[PDB]
Amino acid sequence: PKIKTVRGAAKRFKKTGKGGFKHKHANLRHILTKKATKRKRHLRPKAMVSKGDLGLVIACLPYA
Amino acid sequence: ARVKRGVIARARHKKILKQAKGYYGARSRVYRVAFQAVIKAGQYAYRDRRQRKRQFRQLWIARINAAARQNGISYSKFINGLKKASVEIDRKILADIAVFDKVAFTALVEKAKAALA
Amino acid sequence: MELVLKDAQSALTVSETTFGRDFNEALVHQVVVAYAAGARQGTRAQKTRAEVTGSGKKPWRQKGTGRARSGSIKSPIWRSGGVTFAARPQDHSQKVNKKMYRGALKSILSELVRQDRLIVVEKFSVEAPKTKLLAQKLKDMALEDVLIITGELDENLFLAARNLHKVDVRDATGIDPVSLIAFDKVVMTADAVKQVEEMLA
Amino acid sequence: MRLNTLSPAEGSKKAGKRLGRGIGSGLGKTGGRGHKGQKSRSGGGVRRGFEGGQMPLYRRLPKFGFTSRKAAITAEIRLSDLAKVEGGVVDLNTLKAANIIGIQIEFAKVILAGEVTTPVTVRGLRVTKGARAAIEAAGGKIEE
RNA sequence: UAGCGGCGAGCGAACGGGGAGCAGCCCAGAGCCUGAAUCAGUGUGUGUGUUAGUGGAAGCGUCUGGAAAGGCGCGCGAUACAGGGUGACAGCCCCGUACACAAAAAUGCACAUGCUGUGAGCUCGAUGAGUAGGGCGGGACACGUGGUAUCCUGUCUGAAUAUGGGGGGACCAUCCUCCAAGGCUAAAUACUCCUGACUGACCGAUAGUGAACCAGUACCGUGAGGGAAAGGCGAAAAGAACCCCGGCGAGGGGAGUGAAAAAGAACCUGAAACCGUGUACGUACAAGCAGUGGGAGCACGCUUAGGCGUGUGACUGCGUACCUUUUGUAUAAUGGGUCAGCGACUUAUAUUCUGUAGCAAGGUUAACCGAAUAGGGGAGCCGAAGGGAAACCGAGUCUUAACU
Ligand SMILES: [Mg+2]
Ligand SMILES: [Mg+2]
Ligand SMILES: [Mg+2]
Ligand SMILES: [Mg+2]
Ligand SMILES: [Mg+2]
Ligand SMILES: [Mg+2]
Ligand SMILES: [Mg+2]
Ligand SMILES: [Mg+2]
Ligand SMILES: [Mg+2]
Ligand SMILES: [Mg+2]
Ligand SMILES: [Mg+2]
Ligand SMILES: [Mg+2]
Ligand SMILES: [Mg+2]
Ligand SMILES: [Mg+2]
Ligand SMILES: [Mg+2]
Ligand SMILES: [Mg+2]
Ligand SMILES: [Mg+2]
Ligand SMILES: [Mg+2]
Ligand SMILES: [Mg+2]
Ligand SMILES: [Mg+2]
Ligand SMILES: [Mg+2]
Ligand SMILES: [Mg+2]
Ligand SMILES: [Mg+2]
Ligand SMILES: [Mg+2]
Ligand SMILES: [Mg+2]
Ligand SMILES: [Mg+2]
Ligand SMILES: [Mg+2]
Ligand SMILES: [Mg+2]
Ligand SMILES: [Mg+2]
Ligand SMILES: [Mg+2]
Ligand SMILES: [Mg+2]
Ligand SMILES: [Mg+2]
Ligand SMILES: [Mg+2]
Repeated sequence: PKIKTVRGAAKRFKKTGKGGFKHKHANLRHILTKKATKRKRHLRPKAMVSKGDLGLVIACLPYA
Repeated sequence: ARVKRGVIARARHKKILKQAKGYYGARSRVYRVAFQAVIKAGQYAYRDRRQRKRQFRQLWIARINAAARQNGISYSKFINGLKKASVEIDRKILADIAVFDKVAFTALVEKAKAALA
Repeated sequence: MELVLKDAQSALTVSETTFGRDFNEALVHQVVVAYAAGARQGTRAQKTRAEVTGSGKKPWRQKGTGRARSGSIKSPIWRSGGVTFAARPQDHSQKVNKKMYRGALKSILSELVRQDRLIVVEKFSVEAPKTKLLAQKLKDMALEDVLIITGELDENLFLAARNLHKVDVRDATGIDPVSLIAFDKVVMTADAVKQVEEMLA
Repeated sequence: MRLNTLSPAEGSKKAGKRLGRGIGSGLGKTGGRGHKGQKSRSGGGVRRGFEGGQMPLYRRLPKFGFTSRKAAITAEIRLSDLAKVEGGVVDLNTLKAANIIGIQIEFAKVILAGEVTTPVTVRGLRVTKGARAAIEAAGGKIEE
């Protein structure tokens, strides 16, 4: 039968033009008042999944 | 496509038990034991093709020593003498001559002595 | 290119891409292996430990008797037990890319030509559905082991050929790769050529 | 060429591994599974994404976005597609008929991809700046 | 995929598109014309299936052999060379097979027709209430109460009546669409205790059914229930008349049959463990994984000597089995009494990578049709475009008021 998407992964990663994955930074959900504005600024933009983690993400998203 | 193994297996066991001929008890009768016996036989044999070259040289030396001492010189000096005389006859041949041509062996001792004198 | 007609001493104009191309052996192989596999019926099975008859009773208690622990009288370790990876009916057919199919045919026809195994004639028929007549015609033509390919089905010819083991008859529409190979010679009528050509673009 | 003189291309039918068939084969005994532990077992191994218990990467990180139902009925058209429609007039219908966009597409954009070498009349389609320059260069027409 | 989801593990649509098949009716009612289409039960007719059957081509010589279907020679049939049997392998010996045929009787299905019954078309009507809706508790919908439409209802309630009502995923307006609370309906779909025919890169007696065999037996169990082992003389019984030892034994030796008894009924082949008789060599002052390296002697063959083959092995150097598990095992750790047979990385579908082949900015079709491994079918899928959460812009895009 068809492989099943790990559906929670599919709500956190998106495949980019050269085959990597973009994702949202952790730590910008709450407990924000104490966090420097600088630090939070740099968590806003999306980031790329690291080399160590691509195997894991790709395993979870066979149809990405 | 069901495969029966008897013909192949039988040939395999027979090839081993044949190499176990002469061995005692289960070693020449019972596959499991014969197989281990044939392996150990190869192991020793591998080992002993190296050892054989050691034991024979050890034999030659011992006889050269005896024949050298009969002519009044020790193996070690006899060898040194021959080396200094540029004599290159090896120890297999020297041990043969020690036994079969006592007069030539003595002549070799005189050549050794001269080169040491 | 042009194919010399055996006894009309005439020529027939055919596509060089069909009858004149190089032999692609790997291509031909894949299609004939696929054809043979497509002929498989695939009907069989054996019984798993689940399908052998008997009950789920543990043959003896787990500890204490000194026997190896057991669990099922249908264990595949056991005589009368299930087959570990028991078989099921399977479908052995393979996909062959349409283009790889036609390409294979083209390569085959081109070797036949190149090996002088392809023979072209205007007509090929017999006057009655009598095996003896076909046999006779074949002797006169110095043919024995042969595939006859005609433009339209010919009934007499078909019937006359059926009991001849070294002979098969076929309309252009029904040719196949392994038949084109499996006979010494292949005889085709002009019409059959004209139709095979159309078929192989 | 006979049924017993055909062989496959070198390297096209590599042989399968067969584990557990003795020392010489190189895959005997443990069958390349090493010694013990979960991964050596029949049926043994952990699921996709499992990291040992640590909050895994696809839970560590936050969800983002929503899905636009509109994106899915919106298609892009290449310049190379404009000649492939029968009639030199490009509409939603025309493009559907020529099998370039899906049947349920309700909006489309001609983008600068490939080229157009024939006058075309695009209509009811959005056109990118570049594409408009390319379509018009080749004598074409754009209209709402 | 969209979604659902301790948004975990998992669960998983529909719109729309391609196909198989296709069929539409009745009541909620009285009149008029009236047995008018339809269905069913059923007589008769023809047709045609099933349950017995009938015919069904063509070879002889020679050699080997116990026997010819085999070898060799020359013939012949074939819409029949599918298969089986026959003293070894048979188109032509036998049974068949291709093809052509056949039913007194019962029965299937079909058109036709009689019959009892059923009612046709017409006009004017009528239009499903404890229902829809709602509160409470549950359940079903991919949808777990969620912002949750739709469905069912255990409990309490409860409408409007075509100027009316439902739905369009909370809800409202607009618009579009449909008409609940009555019923029937063939095909395409699911299956195989059974019957006939045919087939298999399925098994071939520890396999294949548990069961090739008097097996759901023997046997076990109070019972539910559990549940075996076990095929092969030979072409033909020609299955050994007769004689001898023996208990009017068992068993054997002759005779005879047979190609063979190197087929004698425990019967084809007849492996291995295991046990004997015989011969060669060694062995009763000698210590250990039993071999290996050196090596006398004896026996037996050579070569016609040549200090070589084979068997044995006094004496001598070295030498603590295998598997497993371990940092490490001669280990006094595990496992195996031995032999023979069996016994463990498969299969299906997804997915990615490598190798290989085809075609190439294209590649490929799926169900299905089929002229059936062809051809048709391009519904789809992947790819040639990305960026952005998205609208959207697009070789760019996003970020930000804007980016050096
Ligand atoms: Mg926030
Ligand atoms: Mg022996
Ligand atoms: Mg050692
Ligand atoms: Mg079985
Ligand atoms: Mg096809
Ligand atoms: Mg494999
Ligand atoms: Mg292990
Ligand atoms: Mg470990
Ligand atoms: Mg491990
Ligand atoms: Mg399409
Ligand atoms: Mg499902
Ligand atoms: Mg449809
Ligand atoms: Mg239709
Ligand atoms: Mg006959
Ligand atoms: Mg015989
Ligand atoms: Mg109503
Ligand atoms: Mg309702
Ligand atoms: Mg909320
Ligand atoms: Mg109704
Ligand atoms: Mg049946
Ligand atoms: Mg059995
Ligand atoms: Mg047997
Ligand atoms: Mg008797
Ligand atoms: Mg006789
Ligand atoms: Mg006798
Ligand atoms: Mg016997
Ligand atoms: Mg003694
Ligand atoms: Mg002792
Ligand atoms: Mg330890
Ligand atoms: Mg040690
Ligand atoms: Mg031990
Ligand atoms: Mg033990
Ligand atoms: Mg064994």
